[PDB]
Amino acid sequence: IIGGEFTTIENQPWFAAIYRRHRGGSVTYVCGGSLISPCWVISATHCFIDYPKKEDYIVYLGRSRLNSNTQGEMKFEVENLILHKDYSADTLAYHNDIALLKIRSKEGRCAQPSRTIQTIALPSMYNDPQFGTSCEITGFGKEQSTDYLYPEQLKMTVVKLISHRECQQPHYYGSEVTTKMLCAADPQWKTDSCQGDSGGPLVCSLQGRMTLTGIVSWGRGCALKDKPGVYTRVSHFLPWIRSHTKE
Amino acid sequence: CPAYSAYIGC
Ligand SMILES: N=C(N)N1CCCCC1
Repeated sequence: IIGGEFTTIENQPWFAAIYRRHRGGSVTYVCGGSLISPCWVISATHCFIDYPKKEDYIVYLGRSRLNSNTQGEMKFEVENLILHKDYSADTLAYHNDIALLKIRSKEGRCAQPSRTIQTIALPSMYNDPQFGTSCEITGFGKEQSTDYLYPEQLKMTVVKLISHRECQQPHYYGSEVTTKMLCAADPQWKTDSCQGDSGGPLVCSLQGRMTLTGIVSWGRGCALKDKPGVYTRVSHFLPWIRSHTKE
Repeated sequence: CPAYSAYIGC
């Protein structure tokens, strides 16, 4: 996250931290995600496509720090890793960048809400907030485009939804933005998601509910003028989601 | 890796 503020998991209790275990026994951070029901975390397919084996992944909930333990955190294995069959990576952009992780503890329990863990609501099918609505993004992504290290404490910031019309201007993204994506950015281009925030939530109030509107997908630099963050449009994927969350 | 990836691994 570029700019914004350090936060804790209590202020973003649906946030899931996903890590991968390597052959050496080393474990490194992969992507963010969001807890949409006790047994299900939603993220991006680009995170997993290079190594799509469920066994190699660990999901933490209730975690406020990247490489140290938070009190109240809970560790889960991945019972199913579900990538979208129509995922593709374009020269600039990703398409259908959405993934589901069914989580289970070694004990066999799904998530249990607490001070530090809660689900986030899904939007109604094809229902989004209007352009200019303020939304929240959260993650352990870089604080600067040029950084080599990731922040150890969770960060969040506010961005505003951008119209499809505006996002499609060629000085923005031109043809590469589709209606299955949402753009969002700071009106002065001062704060943004960045490398390592991918898979994480874009959360907007829609009606009276904190709602998962976007999943962090792609963008050129971070906080760079005329280049918004691009997000998977969650409202366009409910059938896909419900087909899997029924088991 | 797309040129505008945000993945740690890109
Ligand atoms: N919003 C920006 N700038 N991003 C989104 C996440 C990938 C890195 C670039």
